[PDB]
Amino acid sequence: PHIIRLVYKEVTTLTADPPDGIKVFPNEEDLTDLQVTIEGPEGTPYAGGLFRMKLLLGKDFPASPPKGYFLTKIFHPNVGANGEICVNVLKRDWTAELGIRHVLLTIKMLLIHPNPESALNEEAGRLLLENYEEYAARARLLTEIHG
Repeated sequence: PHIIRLVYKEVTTLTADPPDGIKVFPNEEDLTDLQVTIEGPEGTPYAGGLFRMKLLLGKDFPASPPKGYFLTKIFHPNVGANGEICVNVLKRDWTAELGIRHVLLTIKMLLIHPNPESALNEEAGRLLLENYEEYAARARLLTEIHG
Protein backbone atom coordinates (compact mmCIF):
# COMPACT_ATOMS: atom_id res chain seq x y z
CA PRO A 1 0.00 0.00 0.00
CA HIS A 2 1.10 3.55 0.74
CA ILE A 3 3.09 2.00 3.59
CA ILE A 4 5.17 0.31 0.87
CA ARG A 5 6.33 3.80 -0.13
CA LEU A 6 7.08 4.75 3.48
CA VAL A 7 9.24 1.64 3.85
CA TYR A 8 10.79 2.11 0.40
CA LYS A 9 11.91 5.55 1.60
CA GLU A 10 13.40 4.28 4.87
CA VAL A 11 14.91 1.08 3.46
CA THR A 12 16.49 3.06 0.62
CA THR A 13 17.92 5.43 3.23
CA LEU A 14 19.14 2.40 5.18
CA THR A 15 21.06 1.03 2.20
CA ALA A 16 22.47 4.46 1.30
CA ASP A 17 23.11 5.69 4.87
CA PRO A 18 23.56 2.44 6.81
CA PRO A 19 24.04 2.26 10.58
CA ASP A 20 27.50 1.38 11.80
CA GLY A 21 27.95 -2.39 11.63
CA ILE A 22 24.61 -2.99 9.85
CA LYS A 23 24.17 -3.74 6.14
CA VAL A 24 20.67 -4.08 4.64
CA PHE A 25 19.98 -6.03 1.43
CA PRO A 26 16.37 -5.64 0.30
CA ASN A 27 15.14 -7.21 -2.89
CA GLU A 28 13.10 -4.58 -4.73
CA GLU A 29 10.52 -7.26 -5.60
CA ASP A 30 10.28 -8.31 -1.91
CA LEU A 31 10.25 -5.29 0.42
CA THR A 32 8.70 -7.19 3.36
CA ASP A 33 11.42 -9.83 3.91
CA LEU A 34 14.46 -7.65 4.67
CA GLN A 35 17.76 -9.53 4.69
CA VAL A 36 20.12 -7.86 7.18
CA THR A 37 23.60 -8.53 8.55
CA ILE A 38 24.83 -7.30 11.93
CA GLU A 39 28.48 -7.41 12.93
CA GLY A 40 29.18 -8.58 16.45
CA PRO A 41 30.01 -5.34 18.25
CA GLU A 42 33.53 -5.04 19.59
CA GLY A 43 33.72 -5.79 23.30
CA THR A 44 30.88 -8.31 23.18
CA PRO A 45 31.09 -12.11 23.11
CA TYR A 46 29.96 -11.72 19.49
CA ALA A 47 32.88 -9.54 18.35
CA GLY A 48 34.24 -10.50 14.94
CA GLY A 49 31.01 -12.29 14.01
CA LEU A 50 28.72 -11.82 11.00
CA PHE A 51 25.07 -12.34 11.92
CA ARG A 52 22.51 -12.80 9.15
CA MET A 53 18.97 -11.92 10.20
CA LYS A 54 15.70 -11.29 8.39
CA LEU A 55 13.21 -8.59 9.32
CA LEU A 56 9.59 -9.56 8.62
CA LEU A 57 7.21 -6.61 8.46
CA GLY A 58 4.07 -8.21 9.87
CA LYS A 59 0.50 -8.08 8.62
CA ASP A 60 -0.37 -5.57 11.36
CA PHE A 61 2.75 -3.48 10.62
CA PRO A 62 3.47 -0.68 11.39
CA ALA A 63 0.95 -0.76 14.23
CA SER A 64 2.75 -3.79 15.67
CA PRO A 65 6.54 -4.11 15.59
CA PRO A 66 8.15 -6.24 12.88
CA LYS A 67 9.43 -9.68 13.80
CA GLY A 68 13.18 -10.29 13.51
CA TYR A 69 14.80 -13.69 12.98
CA PHE A 70 18.49 -14.58 13.14
CA LEU A 71 19.53 -16.92 10.34
CA THR A 72 22.93 -17.31 12.02
CA LYS A 73 22.99 -19.71 14.94
CA ILE A 74 23.64 -17.62 18.05
CA PHE A 75 23.77 -18.18 21.81
CA HIS A 76 21.81 -15.20 23.12
CA PRO A 77 19.21 -14.89 25.89
CA ASN A 78 16.61 -13.23 23.62
CA VAL A 79 16.98 -15.57 20.60
CA GLY A 80 14.99 -18.78 20.34
CA ALA A 81 15.96 -22.09 18.81
CA ASN A 82 14.33 -21.09 15.52
CA GLY A 83 16.36 -17.86 15.60
CA GLU A 84 13.52 -15.66 16.86
CA ILE A 85 14.51 -12.34 18.47
CA CYS A 86 12.48 -10.92 21.39
CA VAL A 87 13.06 -7.18 21.92
CA ASN A 88 10.65 -6.58 24.80
CA VAL A 89 11.26 -2.81 24.84
CA LEU A 90 10.02 -2.76 21.24
CA LYS A 91 6.97 -4.83 22.17
CA ARG A 92 6.31 -2.59 25.18
CA ASP A 93 7.00 0.85 23.66
CA TRP A 94 6.07 0.35 20.01
CA THR A 95 4.64 3.29 18.12
CA ALA A 96 4.62 3.78 14.36
CA GLU A 97 7.14 6.62 14.57
CA LEU A 98 9.87 4.08 15.36
CA GLY A 99 11.61 3.54 12.04
CA ILE A 100 13.10 0.32 10.72
CA ARG A 101 16.50 1.87 11.42
CA HIS A 102 15.47 2.01 15.08
CA VAL A 103 14.48 -1.68 15.23
CA LEU A 104 17.80 -2.69 13.68
CA LEU A 105 19.71 -0.45 16.09
CA THR A 106 17.70 -1.92 18.96
CA ILE A 107 18.50 -5.50 17.90
CA LYS A 108 22.17 -4.55 17.67
CA MET A 109 21.89 -3.08 21.17
CA LEU A 110 20.31 -6.30 22.51
CA LEU A 111 23.38 -8.28 21.41
CA ILE A 112 25.43 -5.96 23.62
CA HIS A 113 22.89 -5.84 26.47
CA PRO A 114 20.66 -8.93 26.59
CA ASN A 115 17.52 -8.92 28.73
CA PRO A 116 17.21 -12.10 30.83
CA GLU A 117 13.73 -11.27 32.21
CA SER A 118 12.14 -12.08 28.82
CA ALA A 119 14.56 -14.76 27.63
CA LEU A 120 13.72 -17.21 24.88
CA ASN A 121 16.94 -19.11 25.71
CA GLU A 122 16.53 -20.01 29.39
CA GLU A 123 20.06 -21.39 29.69
CA ALA A 124 21.59 -18.24 28.22
CA GLY A 125 19.42 -16.10 30.49
CA ARG A 126 20.49 -18.10 33.54
CA LEU A 127 24.18 -18.05 32.61
CA LEU A 128 24.15 -14.30 31.96
CA LEU A 129 22.92 -13.94 35.56
CA GLU A 130 24.26 -16.89 37.53
CA ASN A 131 27.69 -17.26 35.86
CA TYR A 132 28.60 -14.54 33.37
CA GLU A 133 32.06 -15.80 32.39
CA GLU A 134 30.33 -18.99 31.23
CA TYR A 135 27.70 -17.24 29.10
CA ALA A 136 30.39 -15.11 27.45
CA ALA A 137 32.64 -18.09 26.72
CA ARG A 138 29.80 -20.02 25.08
CA ALA A 139 28.52 -17.03 23.12
CA ARG A 140 32.12 -16.42 22.03
CA LEU A 141 32.70 -20.08 21.15
CA LEU A 142 29.47 -20.27 19.15
CA THR A 143 30.33 -16.99 17.44
CA GLU A 144 33.61 -18.51 16.26
CA ILE A 145 31.73 -21.56 14.98
CA HIS A 146 28.85 -19.82 13.17
CA GLY A 147 30.00 -16.18 12.97
